[PDB]
Amino acid sequence: VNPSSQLSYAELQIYGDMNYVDVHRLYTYAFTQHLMGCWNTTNYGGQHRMDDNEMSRPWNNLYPGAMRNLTDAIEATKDDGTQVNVYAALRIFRVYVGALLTDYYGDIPFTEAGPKYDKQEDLYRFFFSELKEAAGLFDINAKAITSDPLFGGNIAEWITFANSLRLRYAMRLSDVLPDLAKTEFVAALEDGVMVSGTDDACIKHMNVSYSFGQEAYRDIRGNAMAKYFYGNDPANNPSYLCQTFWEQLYKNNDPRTTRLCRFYIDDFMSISTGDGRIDVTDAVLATQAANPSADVIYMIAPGEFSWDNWPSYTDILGSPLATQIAEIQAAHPDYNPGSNPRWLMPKLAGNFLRSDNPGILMTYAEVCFLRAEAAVLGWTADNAKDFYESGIRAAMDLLATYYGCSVVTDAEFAAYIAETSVAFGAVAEQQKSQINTQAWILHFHNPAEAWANVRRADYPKLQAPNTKNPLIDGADIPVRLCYPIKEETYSKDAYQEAKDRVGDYSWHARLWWDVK
Ligand SMILES: [Cl-]
Repeated sequence: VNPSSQLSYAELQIYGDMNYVDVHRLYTYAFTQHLMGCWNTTNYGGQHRMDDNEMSRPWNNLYPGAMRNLTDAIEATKDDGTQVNVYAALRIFRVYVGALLTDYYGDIPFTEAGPKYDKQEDLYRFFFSELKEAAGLFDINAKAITSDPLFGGNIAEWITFANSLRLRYAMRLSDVLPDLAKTEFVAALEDGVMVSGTDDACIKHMNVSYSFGQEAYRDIRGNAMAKYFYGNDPANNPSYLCQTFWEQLYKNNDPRTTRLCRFYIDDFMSISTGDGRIDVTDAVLATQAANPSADVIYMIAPGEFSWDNWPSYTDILGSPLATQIAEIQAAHPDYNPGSNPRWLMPKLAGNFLRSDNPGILMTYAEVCFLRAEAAVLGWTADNAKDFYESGIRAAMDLLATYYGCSVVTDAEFAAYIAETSVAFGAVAEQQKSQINTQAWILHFHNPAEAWANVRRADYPKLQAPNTKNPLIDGADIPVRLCYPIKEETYSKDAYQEAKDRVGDYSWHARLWWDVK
């Protein structure tokens, strides 16, 4: 098999594999409190409900998929001087996937993957030296990378990516190994990290038809995360925003509010096409703003289903919403806006439901936020405020560049950074809060990083669900995924050792880099 094709498979799996990405709908996005209300999200992550099969999704898909493909291709190219470019890229991507896996599970098989679990500390130490080494192996006098949805075989961009991952991993270790973290951070900057959006690491995905048939599960060409956001039952189980994320945007007059979020009446949509959704966003926002003490917009708290805070439509005389609802009722005489008024709860915008949405691995926006925080920590002479503002500007540019959202204007941006909550503070602790809150908005698109970074930074400060719905496996938001149960009866010693190193093993037991 062509080594570049194995690289491509591994790349496309990250957002392309239905069997993998459902972990984000069920758990990750609940834990990060970006999404809530969809049965699948609330029932699992929203109720702190352990399910072996669901928690094992990364393990059971990334190992026999990406990790196996990369390790096989590495074995095939390791002694071939003509193939050093694909060799180097494969080694870098193996680190990327390895880091995902340890950030889910902690100690993991890695060295002997495709035999004890490697310690998370040893893995992170290895990532730095491995990324340095691999980046130095690229050579103009060797064969091209012939298949590569990440960088199209652009060697310079691969080097920049490896350097930038080191920057991420350094900030991850900022609490647990401060001295090493600083050293590695400074080294990464010296080698050269992403300097603009041109250097973004985003997987190109293909426009494919929505399908949830058995054959679709084998296909990784399209963005499966976006497909799951749309759902196999769009008209009754869409992606509702969690209150936490909605309020961060809306209460701060974030210009991204109407880019990321919409209000849709979905009764008349085509399930197969996604056409025919009625967008009432502008009328809903205008009506709430004109009538602040009226109950217009309804929200879904962490741990709630969409039907827990059952809304009520109360027609407001002369309002833009009354006018639009009247237009809908003219076109659909039997339509009753009060019958299923969950359309008054914000949903993910259509821009984020497209199969050709990118698979975001790492962005220049994030590099800005990393450099801002490192300045706040005293690690560098970088201007924290400058990098903070550059990060926000880049995060807003991202929505227009990759998702076809309306460009956030200079006027809109200036108004946003003048907001009291957003304007960079003078106290380092607030500054850290601001940087990581902005990162959390950015990382909506990149759920694994959203969860890793919120666990590390502890900003935003997320409150565990407090609702009438029972929490099944503990009160606090989980801080890891459990090992597959089958590892007990397959890697008895390795599995048992890993749990023993933790102490009181559960999904409430912090990972090594997650310091209380
Ligand atoms: Cl389903």
